[PDB]
Amino acid sequence: QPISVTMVTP
Amino acid sequence: EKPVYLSVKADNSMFIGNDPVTDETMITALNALTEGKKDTTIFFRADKTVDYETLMKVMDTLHQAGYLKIGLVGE
Amino acid sequence: KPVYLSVKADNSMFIGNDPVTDETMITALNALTEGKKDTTIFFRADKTVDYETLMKVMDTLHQAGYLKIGLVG
Repeated sequence: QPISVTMVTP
Repeated sequence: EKPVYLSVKADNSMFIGNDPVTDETMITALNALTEGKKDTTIFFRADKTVDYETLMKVMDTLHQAGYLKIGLVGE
Repeated sequence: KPVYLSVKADNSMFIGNDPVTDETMITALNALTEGKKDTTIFFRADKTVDYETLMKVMDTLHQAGYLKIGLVG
């Protein structure tokens, strides 16, 4: 049930 | 194979690139763009005021469709 | 024991049951995780918390080296 994400920033 | 950019506007309209989508049409659009390659990264961006309930509805739709590589884009 | 970062509608934030702020969250987190940056951080937020707030938290985590995030609803 968690949704794995990454954070992408310029 | 262009980068996949999914955006949500403040009025909660949604786009893949410039292509309008809703939660009901998004997976059909993604599958055509990615040739079904689920290992594609989905880069997600949203207007500052888009809320967590809306974001999670999008994330759930991607997740259930097997799109498991998701990057949240900040400014 | 998984680390849960919670953000409420009124902007209050918690690591587990303990309140933090944007400027104190990392020192509290590092103390909790023994500085292990491979710990998954589970994130939950009230329905009305906005993307600008989420990204501020995600950026604080990312700058500190916590790359593994799990969003919970």
